[PDB]
Amino acid sequence: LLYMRFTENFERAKKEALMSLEIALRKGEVDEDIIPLLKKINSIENYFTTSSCSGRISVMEMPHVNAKWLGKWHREVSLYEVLEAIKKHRSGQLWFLVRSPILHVGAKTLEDAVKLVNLAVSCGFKYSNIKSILIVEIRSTERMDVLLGENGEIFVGEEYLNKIVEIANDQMRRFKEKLKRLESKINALNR
Amino acid sequence: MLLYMRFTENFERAKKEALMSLEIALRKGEVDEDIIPLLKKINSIENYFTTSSCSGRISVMEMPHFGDKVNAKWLGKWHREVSLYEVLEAIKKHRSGQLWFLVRSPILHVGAKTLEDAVKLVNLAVSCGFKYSNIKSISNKKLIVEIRSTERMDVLLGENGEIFVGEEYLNKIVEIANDQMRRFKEKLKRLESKINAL
Repeated sequence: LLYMRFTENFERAKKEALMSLEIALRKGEVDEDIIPLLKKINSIENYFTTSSCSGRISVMEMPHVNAKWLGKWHREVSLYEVLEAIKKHRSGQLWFLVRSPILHVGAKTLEDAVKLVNLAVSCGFKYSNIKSILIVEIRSTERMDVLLGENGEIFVGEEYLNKIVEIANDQMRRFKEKLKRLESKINALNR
Repeated sequence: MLLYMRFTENFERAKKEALMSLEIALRKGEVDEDIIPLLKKINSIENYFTTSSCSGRISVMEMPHFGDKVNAKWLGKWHREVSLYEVLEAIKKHRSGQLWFLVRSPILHVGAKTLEDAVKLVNLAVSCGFKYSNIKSISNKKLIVEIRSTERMDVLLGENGEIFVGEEYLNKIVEIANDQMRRFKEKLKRLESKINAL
């Protein structure tokens, strides 16, 4: 571990990361909500972004092994598309999930990494940290894991799901306001 | 301005201070007894010390909106597995806001003497089932490693006094919650047994 070489092979890593982002943008694989932030981060000389994603809502079932996704959305969802996803449930535990946007950022030095973590935390991404895999991870706290059923049996009704959907979308909107806040302050990291 | 290596220079002092805080918390019975053995073991290792931590919790609480932990009121708070009756008694106290049944992973905060020591601990914790472990902060006073697991639950039970669930759904919720808590406890014990590796 070298303080001035926080991310190993930074030049090459950034080159590869930019190439991967170009493809993602081309195919639309990139979550439009985080595009602005990704471009701003990569514009700063001492950073680059890798496998990242915007907030997302999902319906999935898992044994207790390898889960199966029944529905996946990267924006505010509607009641009926979630209902349709739930009707696909057949086995295991059925969960309705809300995930915060997550960004992985390479950094030239430890100082660069720490400054980014501190800035991200100040903008609402309280779970931002330095991850060992070293890389910076930016993540918020509005996560949700709602148990909806088990082994083909749904425990909740439509009105209940409508309430869960309303709350999930409120988190999605909160995520967006946070990305915008961070995006507007990230230029402060430029030297 | 982060001062490189200052936390290492300040380690001896930071550990002494952390130990004084733990010593009193223990005497006053403020530490989740569940992980007292683990905390003592971590502090027994030369290059680490512990700061405020917890062993996992199941909660029945009401808050204005899902996102606002600042505004919450706990009707029921447990750091152990629970019975349906305990949960029902907490639910009976619901009167305002959204009522939620929550399950949260244990969270340990550990100071490390060097960046290398921090990484070694993070990797060990991850290997023990705490996938959300990482380096939370680096200041001139200390470097904090956070140890946390991924399991959790967030189930809406009612709103503004109205309850949305029945006993069979509640039974299923409590069943899963207890399964998660049991996993948390198992992982904490696994970590305690592997700490010596460091």
